[PDB]
Amino acid sequence: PGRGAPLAKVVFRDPYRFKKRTELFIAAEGIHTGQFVYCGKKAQLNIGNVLPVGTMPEGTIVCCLEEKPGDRGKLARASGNYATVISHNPETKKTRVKLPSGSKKVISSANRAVVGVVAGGGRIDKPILKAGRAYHKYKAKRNCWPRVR
Amino acid sequence: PRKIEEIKDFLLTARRKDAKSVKIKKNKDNVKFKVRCSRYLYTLVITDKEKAEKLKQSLPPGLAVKELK
Amino acid sequence: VQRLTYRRRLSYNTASNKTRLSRTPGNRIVYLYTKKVGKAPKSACGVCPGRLRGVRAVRPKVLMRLSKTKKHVSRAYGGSMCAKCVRDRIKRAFLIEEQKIVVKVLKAQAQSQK
Amino acid sequence: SSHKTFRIKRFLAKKQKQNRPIPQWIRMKTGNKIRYNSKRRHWRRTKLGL
Amino acid sequence: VFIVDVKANKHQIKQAVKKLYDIDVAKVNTLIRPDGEKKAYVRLAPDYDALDVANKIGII
Amino acid sequence: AKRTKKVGIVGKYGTRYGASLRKMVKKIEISQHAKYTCSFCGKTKMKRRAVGIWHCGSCMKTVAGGAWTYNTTSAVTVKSAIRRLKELKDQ
RNA sequence: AAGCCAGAGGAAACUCUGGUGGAGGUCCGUAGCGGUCCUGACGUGCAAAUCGGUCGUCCGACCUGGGUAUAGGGGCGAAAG
RNA sequence: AGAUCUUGGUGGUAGUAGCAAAUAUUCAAACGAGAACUUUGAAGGCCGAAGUGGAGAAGGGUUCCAUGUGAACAGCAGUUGAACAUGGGUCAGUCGGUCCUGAGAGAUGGGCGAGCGCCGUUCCGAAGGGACGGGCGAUGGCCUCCGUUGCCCUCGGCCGAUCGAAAGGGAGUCGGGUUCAGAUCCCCGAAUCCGGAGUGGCGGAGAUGGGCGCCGCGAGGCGUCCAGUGCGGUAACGCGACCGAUCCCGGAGAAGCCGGCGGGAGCCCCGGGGAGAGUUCUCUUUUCUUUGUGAAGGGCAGGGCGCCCUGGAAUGGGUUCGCCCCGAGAGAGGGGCCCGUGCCUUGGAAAGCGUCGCGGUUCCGGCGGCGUCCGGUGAGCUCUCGCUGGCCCUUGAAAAUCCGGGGGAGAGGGUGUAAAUCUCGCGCCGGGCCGUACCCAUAUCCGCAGCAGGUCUCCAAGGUGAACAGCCUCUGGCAUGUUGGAACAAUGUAGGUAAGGGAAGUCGGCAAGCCGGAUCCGUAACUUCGGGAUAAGGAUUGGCUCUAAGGGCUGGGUCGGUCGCGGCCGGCGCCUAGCAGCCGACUUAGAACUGGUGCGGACCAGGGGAAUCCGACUGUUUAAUUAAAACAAAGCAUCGCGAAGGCCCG
Ligand SMILES: [Mg+2]
Ligand SMILES: [Mg+2]
Ligand SMILES: [Mg+2]
Ligand SMILES: [Mg+2]
Ligand SMILES: [Mg+2]
Ligand SMILES: [Mg+2]
Ligand SMILES: [Mg+2]
Ligand SMILES: [Mg+2]
Ligand SMILES: [Mg+2]
Ligand SMILES: [Mg+2]
Ligand SMILES: [Mg+2]
Ligand SMILES: [Mg+2]
Ligand SMILES: [Mg+2]
Ligand SMILES: [Mg+2]
Ligand SMILES: [Mg+2]
Ligand SMILES: [Mg+2]
Ligand SMILES: [Mg+2]
Ligand SMILES: [Mg+2]
Ligand SMILES: [Mg+2]
Ligand SMILES: [Mg+2]
Ligand SMILES: [Mg+2]
Ligand SMILES: [Mg+2]
Ligand SMILES: [Mg+2]
Ligand SMILES: [Mg+2]
Ligand SMILES: [Mg+2]
Ligand SMILES: [Mg+2]
Ligand SMILES: [Mg+2]
Ligand SMILES: [Mg+2]
Ligand SMILES: [Mg+2]
Ligand SMILES: [Mg+2]
Ligand SMILES: [Mg+2]
Ligand SMILES: [Mg+2]
Ligand SMILES: [Mg+2]
Ligand SMILES: [Mg+2]
Ligand SMILES: [Mg+2]
Ligand SMILES: [Mg+2]
Ligand SMILES: [Mg+2]
Ligand SMILES: [Mg+2]
Ligand SMILES: [Mg+2]
Ligand SMILES: [Mg+2]
Ligand SMILES: [Mg+2]
Ligand SMILES: [Mg+2]
Ligand SMILES: [Mg+2]
Ligand SMILES: [Mg+2]
Ligand SMILES: [Zn+2]
Ligand SMILES: [Zn+2]
Repeated sequence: PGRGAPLAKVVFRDPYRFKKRTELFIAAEGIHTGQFVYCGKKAQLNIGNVLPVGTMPEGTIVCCLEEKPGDRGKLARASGNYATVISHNPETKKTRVKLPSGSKKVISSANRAVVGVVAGGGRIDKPILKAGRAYHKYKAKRNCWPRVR
Repeated sequence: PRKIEEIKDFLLTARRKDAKSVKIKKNKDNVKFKVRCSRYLYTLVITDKEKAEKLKQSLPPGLAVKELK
Repeated sequence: VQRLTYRRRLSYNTASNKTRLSRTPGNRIVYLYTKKVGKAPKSACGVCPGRLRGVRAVRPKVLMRLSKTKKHVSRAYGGSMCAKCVRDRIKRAFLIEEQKIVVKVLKAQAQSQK
Repeated sequence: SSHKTFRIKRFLAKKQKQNRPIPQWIRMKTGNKIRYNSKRRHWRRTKLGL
Repeated sequence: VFIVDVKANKHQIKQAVKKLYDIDVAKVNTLIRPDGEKKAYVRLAPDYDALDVANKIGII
Repeated sequence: AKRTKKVGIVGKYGTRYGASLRKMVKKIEISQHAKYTCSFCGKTKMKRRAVGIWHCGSCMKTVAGGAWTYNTTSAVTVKSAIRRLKELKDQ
């Protein structure tokens, strides 16, 4: 609720104790239930896989890009959005990407990201057509909608 | 309440230790024996009058045989 | 008609204030406060939407006073998973483990060369 | 209401007990100067504090 | 029927009645009166008559 | 018979909101409420559950797709681009 | 309204007819909510804002109880200080 | 003597205004000093099930209920009272609170702060005080032996105290009787949940069978060896249990709104059979009332299934009101499971009720007779269960709590009338604390009050009718809303009517009036093609007597060729254009007859058209003079910001 992008409930195996870990990814457009996704350095180019941008080709596009190495996804998360890998350089471990706004940004080559666009398509294409549908849309987000000039 | 189908399994519930009393009710077409145990009230229904006559005299001693009429 | 009243102090038509009409031996209509409708368990596969068979559908705390047989089925994963998806997992476990034997032999005939 | 706490009910009990007239024999005491119970409270005329 | 201390529960009321009247009681009910005094309905055992117990208590 | 001449599905909106806004939302509502064929089981039972979520009633397979269409033309060219970059990544 | 069934006219392109269906910040209109006009009643009132008729809306930005949160140059305001 | 002076008292006004919102009272009697108002009876009326009825939540706090008083109060009165006085009244394991979390509140650590303190709620903490497992021992003691106890080994994150709902979640109580006032709480009777059991309370299960040496005519026994933590069905799954920890997985709790169908109940309706009343001037086999079976078990209908087996379908078929379904297994045949609130049964008739009587015990859960029966209906109303859809840039709680499965660490006996163990049947004990009366409103609450205001819900009969509309009625309730009597002046408030004219009135058709329901016709400009539209305009409408049309159930046999006036197999036959009998809803159409042309006869119930301005629309707004053209709105456009950030609090 309050988001255009659907969420994927991925289940991994905990590598240290007998347990099942449940992650909440942002669904990339194309992934389905009962599908394996692979996260790591050795994961290969497939939609939904979470692999570092430093091991990607120079034209691939990503879904949930990290702003910093180590944290979790922070960029291109809203529905239909993506970043693009522009260039790397093996020296100084840097990678330049193109954000959804068109800004070019330099991030570390260890930053992880899902592969593909994020599901939710062109949600903004449909006219709302109704004050009531704008009321319901913002009732799920916050108290900001009826704007007095 | 529990219903008892045949005769001999009513006899040992009648002679059970927690059996407080036995009540004999006569109707137009059957006779009902009701032993009041601790949890349930076991009712055994006999349509034959002479069968109920024999069962009435076959009850264990030391138990109430109160008749309802 | 003879009209009825609530027998408890909850006067609102909430989900726990559900009643049904009953005729007493005294020939009057009264409310009988019903229990909630129980649900059979879903399947642990989380795929097929039907609920399990052979298991009584009651409220969760009723299951404490039920017999063991009434709460499960005589099968592996009985009472927790459907029969259909148990057959699939039995086949899946066998066939993938056979595939492991396939690739182990396949690399074993690969390592015949330096 | 019908639903009350113990503290509220205990409070209403005291206010009930002290809402009674003075005994007749009080007026015969020497140096009495008390005519009636001036702290009487009717449930409709004035309401309780709580 | 007794007027009892407001802090006395059913266990204490039953035990008190049992010892100082030498009777056996079956069950005890309890309400608090609108004046604040607790009142106990103490049902005696079937082999104890409430009428002649109340006689020797002195409330005939 | 043919009950309307041109409004189609947006006849439910009456005269409101303007002709071009009803026309713009007409093609979106047709695709959003349409039943697509499932690519996993072949049955035409894949219908939208929420925005971006598509679900097949037969095989109970849920997929992440577009807001109104099952898959956007953006993601279709993306999946093809990733495949070409993968086959370029190896040799 | 969409969806669906049947029939008819067409060389195709396609078009037409009768049903079915039950959409909608849809219409008439109760309860509810509101408060247009009579500038009616009353105006030392029933009432420190009420009453009568007539009215607006009545599946939705709907009405409403209780529980919470926001406190004075602060709050909150589909905005009238 | 003044200060619209302060406090207190008193006049004229003035026996004046007034005691006029919601139709209404009347007769007789009783008590009593006293009756328009009390009570009883009889009439006439109202509320008319969206109540003036029956019950609750909040709030009140004794107003509840008996008896008495007649001072003051109840704006008249009162013999009455929600007044006054004296007493009495609220009984729980299973109705709530209590328990859980929700939005949120809030300590501790830490940080800040002159300081009371306040920031923060996992953040900057050495935040687990628990555990069957085992070892070291104490032998504590019915020292056989298993229970205590200290330390150690091993395992253990809800990762955060705590509070937060008498409408959310949350195990399990119902039937009858009873009081002046309490009852799902008391009594009677039927159950049921949770917790406990060390000596193990009884059973049953586990679990008690084979092989061989012999004995014994055999049947039946002795010794050894070997198993035995249940069994059945192809399957869905079933059976009365069915060893098992740490750990893991899952389920239930746990889910929006709207639509259309179907099942069940309660109510309503119809035809009879009883019992009791009502009418009888005449008719009326008539009119009215009444005509039960709780929970909890067992069995069976019935509803549902996205469950199984056989088999393999196009000349595609199955099927719904709609849909929809099928080589990923249709149709068909046979099964399995769930729910079972329905019926029968134990409860159960002994109770209850209706009647007709007999006793008395100031005032009996008295006693007795008879009955408590058979059917038919439905787009009917209300609940409830189920199926299937639609809508969302809206996806419609959480946690206590309970359960199933995976795994197999372990445990238990050496063939004993056996062990460990048991979610199986029965038996034993306990369930503490607080609330519980009453009002719940034109008189028990707030509004200074018995104030036309305000204040959250549940149940919901007949007629008419589209209807929870309006109008009338039944069950239930009441006395006209803080007075009565007599008149019927003006002026008024509220309601009507009005000849001829028809807005000439007025700032202005303000107000009032016209229209109005349904059926059949017929509908313009303009238009964003959806609308305009009930456009505009016209006809009909009663009563009575018919006639058509629209259904559902059964049975459709050619025969003794024999005997299980009847049945198995069949020489023996062609309803196959379908009939024959029975049963029952409304609804539509057509016609005749008929009335002083009157007929949506009350009630209900759009005046219409042609334009100009503004706002797109729906919505919102100054509670108490402005509902608008004002605000909002979707749409359009611009601006800032890549988090070391934008905007903002502090
Ligand atoms: Mg604006
Ligand atoms: Mg019944
Ligand atoms: Mg008051
Ligand atoms: Mg109590
Ligand atoms: Mg509307
Ligand atoms: Mg309207
Ligand atoms: Mg307003
Ligand atoms: Mg106004
Ligand atoms: Mg005025
Ligand atoms: Mg101004
Ligand atoms: Mg002076
Ligand atoms: Mg002077
Ligand atoms: Mg006067
Ligand atoms: Mg007057
Ligand atoms: Mg009336
Ligand atoms: Mg009422
Ligand atoms: Mg009274
Ligand atoms: Mg007076
Ligand atoms: Mg008093
Ligand atoms: Mg911890
Ligand atoms: Mg709490
Ligand atoms: Mg509750
Ligand atoms: Mg009462
Ligand atoms: Mg019965
Ligand atoms: Mg089939
Ligand atoms: Mg009887
Ligand atoms: Mg009460
Ligand atoms: Mg009044
Ligand atoms: Mg009032
Ligand atoms: Mg006040
Ligand atoms: Mg009326
Ligand atoms: Mg009047
Ligand atoms: Mg009067
Ligand atoms: Mg005239
Ligand atoms: Mg005229
Ligand atoms: Mg003029
Ligand atoms: Mg003039
Ligand atoms: Mg007018
Ligand atoms: Mg027009
Ligand atoms: Mg006619
Ligand atoms: Mg407007
Ligand atoms: Mg505009
Ligand atoms: Mg105003
Ligand atoms: Mg524009
Ligand atoms: Zn499954
Ligand atoms: Zn599919």
